[PDB]
Amino acid sequence: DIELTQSPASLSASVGETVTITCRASGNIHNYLAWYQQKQGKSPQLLVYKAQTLADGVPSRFSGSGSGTQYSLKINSLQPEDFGSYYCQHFWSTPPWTFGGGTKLEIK
Amino acid sequence: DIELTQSPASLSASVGETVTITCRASGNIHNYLAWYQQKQGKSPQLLVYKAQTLADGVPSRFSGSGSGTQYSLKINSLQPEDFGSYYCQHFWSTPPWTFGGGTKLEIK
Amino acid sequence: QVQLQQSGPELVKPGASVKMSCKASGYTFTDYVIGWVKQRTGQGLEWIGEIYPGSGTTYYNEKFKDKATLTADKSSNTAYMQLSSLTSEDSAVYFCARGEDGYYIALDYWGQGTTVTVSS
Amino acid sequence: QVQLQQSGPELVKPGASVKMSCKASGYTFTDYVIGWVKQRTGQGLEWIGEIYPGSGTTYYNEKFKDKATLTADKSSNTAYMQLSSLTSEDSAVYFCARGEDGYYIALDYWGQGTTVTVSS
Amino acid sequence: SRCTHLENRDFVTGTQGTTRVTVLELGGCVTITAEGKPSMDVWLDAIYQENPAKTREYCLHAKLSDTKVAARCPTMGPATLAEEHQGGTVCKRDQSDRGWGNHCGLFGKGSIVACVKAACEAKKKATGHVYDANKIVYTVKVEPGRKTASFTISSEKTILTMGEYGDVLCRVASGVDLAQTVILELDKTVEHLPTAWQVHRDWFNDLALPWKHEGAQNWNNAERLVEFGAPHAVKMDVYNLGDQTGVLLKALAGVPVAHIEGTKYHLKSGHVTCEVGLEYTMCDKTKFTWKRAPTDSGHDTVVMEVTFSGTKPCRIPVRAVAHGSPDVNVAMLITPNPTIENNGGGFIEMQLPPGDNIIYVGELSHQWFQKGS
Amino acid sequence: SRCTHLENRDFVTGTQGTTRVTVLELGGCVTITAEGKPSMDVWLDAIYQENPAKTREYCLHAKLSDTKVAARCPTMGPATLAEEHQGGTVCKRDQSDRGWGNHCGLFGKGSIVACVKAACEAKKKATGHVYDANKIVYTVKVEPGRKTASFTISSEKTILTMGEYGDVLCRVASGVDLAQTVILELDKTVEHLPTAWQVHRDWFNDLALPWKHEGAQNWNNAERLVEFGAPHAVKMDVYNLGDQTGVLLKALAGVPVAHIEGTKYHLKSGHVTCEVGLEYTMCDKTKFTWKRAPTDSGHDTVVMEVTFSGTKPCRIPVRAVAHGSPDVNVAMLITPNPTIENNGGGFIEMQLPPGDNIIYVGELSHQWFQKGS
Repeated sequence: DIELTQSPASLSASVGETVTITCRASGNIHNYLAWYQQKQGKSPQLLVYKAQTLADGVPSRFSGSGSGTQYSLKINSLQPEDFGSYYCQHFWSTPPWTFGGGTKLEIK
Repeated sequence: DIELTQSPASLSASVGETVTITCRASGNIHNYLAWYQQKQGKSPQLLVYKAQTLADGVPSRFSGSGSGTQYSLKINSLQPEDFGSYYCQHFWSTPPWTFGGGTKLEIK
Repeated sequence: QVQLQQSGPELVKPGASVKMSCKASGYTFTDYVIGWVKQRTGQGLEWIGEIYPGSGTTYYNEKFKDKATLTADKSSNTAYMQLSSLTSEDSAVYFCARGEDGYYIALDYWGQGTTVTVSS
Repeated sequence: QVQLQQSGPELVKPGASVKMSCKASGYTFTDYVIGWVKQRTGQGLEWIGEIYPGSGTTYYNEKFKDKATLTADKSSNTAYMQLSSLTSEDSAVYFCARGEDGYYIALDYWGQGTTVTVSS
Repeated sequence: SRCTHLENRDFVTGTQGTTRVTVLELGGCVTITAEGKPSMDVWLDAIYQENPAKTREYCLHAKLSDTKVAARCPTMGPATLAEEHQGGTVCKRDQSDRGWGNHCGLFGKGSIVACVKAACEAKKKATGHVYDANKIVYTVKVEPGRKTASFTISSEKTILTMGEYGDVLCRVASGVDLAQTVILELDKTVEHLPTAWQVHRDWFNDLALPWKHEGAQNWNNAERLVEFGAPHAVKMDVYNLGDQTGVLLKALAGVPVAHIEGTKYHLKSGHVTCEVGLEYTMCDKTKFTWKRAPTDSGHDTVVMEVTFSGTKPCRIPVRAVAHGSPDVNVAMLITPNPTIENNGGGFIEMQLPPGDNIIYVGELSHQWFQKGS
Repeated sequence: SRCTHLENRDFVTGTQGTTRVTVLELGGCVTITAEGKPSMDVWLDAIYQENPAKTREYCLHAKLSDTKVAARCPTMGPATLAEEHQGGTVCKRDQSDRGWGNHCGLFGKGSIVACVKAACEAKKKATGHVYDANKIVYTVKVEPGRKTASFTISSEKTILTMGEYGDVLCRVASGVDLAQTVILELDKTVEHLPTAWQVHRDWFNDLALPWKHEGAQNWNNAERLVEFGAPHAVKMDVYNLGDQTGVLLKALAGVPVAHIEGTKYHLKSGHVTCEVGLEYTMCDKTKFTWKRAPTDSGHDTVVMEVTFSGTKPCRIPVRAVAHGSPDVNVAMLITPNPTIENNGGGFIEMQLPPGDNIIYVGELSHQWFQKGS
């Protein structure tokens, strides 16, 4: 099976700044890893797919990156709507399509 | 074994006459048969041996004869001393040297 | 616009069963995978399983292989998840989500969620 | 002249034994056979047996093989007959008689007789 | 596919207008495909007869008893024993040296005879069987959910429903020649030994042992395990020639075996001629994983199994490139049109050019170094 | 006379000054006479050893048990069993065909080994014995009241008192050559069989059986009764080659036998060279009778026995005349100076001229027709 470890667990930052969160895959997932943003009590939104491609409607300030087993997501100029929970997931080779534990991003 | 049958069993005749007694052998005794005369309460005397030979002291009037299995003794001119019991016996090949039953010769 | 419309919330007793729906609006139903995801209150996301409604092909997480059963009705464009013999451990928000059949590399549209409460 | 002298008469009880003698006078003892003959009262002659005193060779009638035993003493010129375990059937006159050793074809001299009476 | 489990395999394909195909060998496998049809594997599974005919029983160890000897002096006639005219006995008549020293009146040859009763030891029997042409079963099997069809002379045609794949004539007269074969079955014991042998008829009939037919009480030629000793005055011994098991098994060295399934006697060789009436989209590249990594098949090809986790059924995008040019597929596929089905699919056999290549199944990859000829 | 009980007889006579005579063969008879001496019969009676030395034990029927099989996949090392380094076992190492179909990751040869414990069946043993030169008994017997003298290397001279006939050296070194002889003793059972055979040493040592020395636990070359089957995946059968009794006894056809008297092992052939230290009137013609009437001896002579009822001892007046002239004795007496003794005598052997003759013993007579040459 694949395990996805997200780091940090949580972080607090303010509007206009930049943060970077990471996702470590236990095995090689050939860049088939997507990122999803979830707000409190709401449904997950797709931000990034295939490690670094933004989904339709997603702001340029979201940078998908990484490769092999170490992936990352960087957000420039944080806006209020960026605060929430961030989840990574992977669709490579064989299920389960596991998720990470998520990183919790909040204001200051 | 050899059986010697004497015949007659007994006979009565008078002085001056002639009598003939016989001895029949059950098997061939090659002329080895002797004749003995016995008086009342006395010891047997040899008269004839080898079927027809007179023993020493025996009167010419005693005729030993026969052969093979049929033998005989003939007495001419009977005298008083001729009366008694007559026995035949045989010494051929193998014992017992059986006797006959005897012929009893008496006066008239 | 693509819309996944889920059914309303269920309040059931232990040992009971629930069947929830997911209705596909605004896209060719059979060309996309329907995937189901669990989320307990304040917890992470957990993949349950998924169905390829164009062929009826299913995949299930080993954790839920005896809990959930996935079906799909092509004519109404609706997918269904049925959860059997419920416990408190099944109290959670359940999501249906869309994936590209043939290049299944993300869940690009999510339904609003069906909340299941198991209770005394 | 040849003379065979026998012993005197015996009066004995049943089961007893007698031994009688025969003494040779007037001839070379060892050159002639001594033969023994039985005679019951008023009955025929029966050959018992005989001994060749020059060699001690004996012959016995089967009838008397366990009754009579024959011996002979060269030095005294005497032959002996011994009769064992007597019964009434043994009451009789017993004769010893002479025969030519080498041409044994007759008993040419007889003893006077030993009378044995077995009695109550 | 059953034909991927062995190298003994043939391949048959029906074109447009071919609704029938025509020689199965015992233990083989034929893959049969046809336009618009599913793939089926067909093979001759067994050739046998239940409770086959028996010819001779042979005895391996004589059970001799009741030895008797009779003898006569040189002119006292011939010697005789009751057993000379009895069944189940072995007797020998001879002449011994008779004279004063052994209680005969004359010096010369005296008639003597020795007899013995000859039985056979338990589990020391060898039975020969032959096949009845009207009772031989030819069982053939077909799989996509396997189905079985057995055949005999009075029933040479069977139609099978292959689960859900539709419906699908074996001439028993076109099978095995069993004119000169006898199946040899010994009793059981000696720790362990083959249950049966296939021997030539001639060899079997020439076996120098006591013999009989099933149900008989007296053994024929029982003297083959009996040795009479020399005659000595009023005696003449009867000897046992011993247990012939070892002798026989040495004679059976190099001989083919058979098999006994309870009551069913199976051949280890054969065939049957038959007649058979015969009446997608691309797989998601990101969903393949190796089940069995590409390895040398042992017969100069490369084999692999993959597990696919996308929509089923679909066609597998398998190719390989040689180090040097990544544009050109160098895979000579032996597994034609590799496809993932709902219940099966995923096995691929291919042949690659000498050198360092990369095998691709969707995006799944694995390097493969091919040795030169 | 013992020498009148058989034709195998020699005749030795000592003249004036001969007080000793010099090669007895086992089972013969020598009549020895000498001036002023009684007649004695001398012969070699037996040659044997009590509890002779043993060489090899051979096994006729393997007792196989605890069959084990171990196997490995093509690159999983060599297969192994504990029994490969244990005594009393037979093992074979081979290679089988391994692949995906029989649970190996690779296709290729896989190591396989099969072991079995090899014991020997009760009463299926063959023991070979040899003779110890210092323990061989040569027993010779003498009769006029028979007496016996046994000899060995440390005791080659025995003086016997022959009842009442006075007193009478055998070199054990001048006897049987036992350099290449082994006495073969099988266990006992098979109804009946010879107790022992005399086989050549070479033949015995070349016997293809399991073997050991007395008191040993494990059999050497036990694989001689074991046949390993072909390797099949993870299996390989162990077969028994069967009971070799019949095989052996057929090999023993034409072979001389021996004899076992409890503990004493006897030869059926031999001899011994020895050295022996030697320190009337006419019968009554009317007392002979026939005990055994003149008859053909079987070796071109005429024999008879008579019983004599006159004085013993004496010389028998035996003669014969041919029809034609009753004056001339035509009897060629073979029995020299025929005499009646106190305990024995009366047997006469003679040879007569072709034609109708009359035999006379005293006056006892019997006609005899002699056949021509």
